[PDB]
Amino acid sequence: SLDEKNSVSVDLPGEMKVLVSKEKNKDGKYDLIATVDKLELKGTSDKNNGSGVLEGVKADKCKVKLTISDDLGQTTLEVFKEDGKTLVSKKVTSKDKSSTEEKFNEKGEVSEKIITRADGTRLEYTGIKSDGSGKAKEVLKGYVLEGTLTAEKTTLVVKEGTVTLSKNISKSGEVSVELNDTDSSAATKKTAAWNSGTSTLTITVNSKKTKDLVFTKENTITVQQYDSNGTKLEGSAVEITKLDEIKNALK
Amino acid sequence: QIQLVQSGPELKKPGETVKISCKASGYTFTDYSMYWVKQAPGKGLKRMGWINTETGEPTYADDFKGRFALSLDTSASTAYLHISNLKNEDTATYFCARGLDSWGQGTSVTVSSAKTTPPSVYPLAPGCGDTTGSSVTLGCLVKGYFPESVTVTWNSGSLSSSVHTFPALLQSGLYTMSSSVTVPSSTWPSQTVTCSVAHPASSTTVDKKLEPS
Amino acid sequence: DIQMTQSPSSLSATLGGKVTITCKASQDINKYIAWYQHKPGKGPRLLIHYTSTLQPGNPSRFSGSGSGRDYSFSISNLEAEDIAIYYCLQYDNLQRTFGGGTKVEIKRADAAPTVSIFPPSSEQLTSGGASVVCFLNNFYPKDINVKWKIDGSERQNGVLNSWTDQDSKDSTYSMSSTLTLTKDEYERHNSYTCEATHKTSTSPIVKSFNRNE
Repeated sequence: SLDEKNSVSVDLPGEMKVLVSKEKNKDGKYDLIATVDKLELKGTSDKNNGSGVLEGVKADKCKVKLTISDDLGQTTLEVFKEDGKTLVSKKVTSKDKSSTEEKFNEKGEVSEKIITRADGTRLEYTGIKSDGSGKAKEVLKGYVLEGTLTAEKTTLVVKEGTVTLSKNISKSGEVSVELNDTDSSAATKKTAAWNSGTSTLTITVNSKKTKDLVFTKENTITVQQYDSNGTKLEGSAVEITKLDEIKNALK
Repeated sequence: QIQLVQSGPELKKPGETVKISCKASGYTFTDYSMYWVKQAPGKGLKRMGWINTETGEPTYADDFKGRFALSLDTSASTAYLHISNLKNEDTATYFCARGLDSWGQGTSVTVSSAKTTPPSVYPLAPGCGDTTGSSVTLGCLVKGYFPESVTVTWNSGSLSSSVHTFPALLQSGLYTMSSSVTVPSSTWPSQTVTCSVAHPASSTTVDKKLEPS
Repeated sequence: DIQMTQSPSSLSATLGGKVTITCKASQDINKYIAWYQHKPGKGPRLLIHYTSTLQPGNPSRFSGSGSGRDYSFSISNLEAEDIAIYYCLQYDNLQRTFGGGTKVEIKRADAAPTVSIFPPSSEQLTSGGASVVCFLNNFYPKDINVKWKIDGSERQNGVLNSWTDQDSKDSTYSMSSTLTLTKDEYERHNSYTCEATHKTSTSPIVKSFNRNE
């Protein structure tokens, strides 16, 4: 934000706007600014759009560093302590709506994290320890799955009676589902098999298929029953909109 | 509770047809397919086919195409296994099964041209010229019957506990089986011992007392 | 269909020991194997389902494990009554298939048979028949040889030798040996003897009787 005529204003993917420069600057490469959270902070870049960082200071003895990506679509709005090494915020938004905001502890170690997917679905971790473990939950449209986290993966659990469903997401985005029932009678014990190819879990009881639980790309879950003998799917897959519908499929 | 009970032992002539029934009770007949399994001597358990109990569609295993048929009577929660143009390869035991936890008791099918015949029962005793120790062994030879299955039961004083049932062998024509029992000398012959032989397909049932000599 | 190759096809173990049977499928079956115990004349009994879950009503001496295409099932602290034929079953598919089965037998200490001979009964002779019988009881191992001698000569045809199944208590075997002939032939001779050759001895146990006596 330098001038109306000079210092062009470009639309920044992250609900922000950085104003470049017209011709150029005094000693070096282009310059630019942008007002962030009622406390505009200026900085100087190299190119003519927003491909550069924006330094600054806080309203309460701290710092701020808007490290705008080189492609104009990945605001990395940092907010260091006051020295410029210890952090207290790090909400990295993106063009397609992606967004991963973090909060740290009294030593720059990440404490909390909240990943928001393009489609709005969220994945929030809290109480993150040094090892990488912590409380976790996923916000889907209509309900919320709770679970835990480890440097290895995230595990959302849904319990219904003696059956316990587990949705794992590798710290790489890979989804896989498991199902266990402590019941020992073949007549009633529920068991399942995950098909990574079709991304679906097929529940079986006493050798018979009962239902297909599909974990879609759009972060949703659908349920379809088989015919009475378990020889083929029947009807139409139905979208799960409530936590209870899930606990229902597990009965 | 849950149970699949099947029809009884069948004795057929080559080329005939047999229809085995399997009645389901204790669960909803329509919620499980229903499998049929062949148990031939020397072979283990082989799936013959299964039937969709909701629609009646039967699907057979490759070795069972043609002479075999699977049907059902939903109104009676009963499945049927049809075997036409019976061949000796068909004499075996057949089972129906549902889920993972139910099996009928199985039904034995014998393909033969031989005819139902009661058995002759001959007592088997020590014979003069033998030595008597604390215990004494006696028996019953059950000769010349058909088809299979006869039961031999002993009766005496004290605890026989030592009874042996020897499977039948096909002796040029008919079956011959044998049985023995050992009892203390104090209870025999000073007390009576008899073997009772029952042959169901014959409705006949003879009893013989073991006479010392 | 999916093949299940089960092994071994036969085992002989000692009481209190542990036995392991394995089953290999021709493709991943996602843990859908069940193991059954099949004792003679009864229907197959579910022991383990979903590769390792103990079906209620069975002792924990039975267990299973595995995944993919490779599975195993065990019986630890082997009991005298565990003899039976065991089977794996995959049910990942509607075309469920069985492994060939495994015969489990007890290996116990050697035991010599108790041999008893019996001349033909009065009733059979009356009918024109004559059968001489030898009972060789409660011995081990199963391998045994009986030789009949009529007046000193070996008679090898027309002999019916039948072995019982392994006893479920003492794990022994018993066998019945019947020499059948015509009353005429039986009268034409006087000495009837049966020679039992068994591992427990280098000298055969010999039982005989003369038609004289």
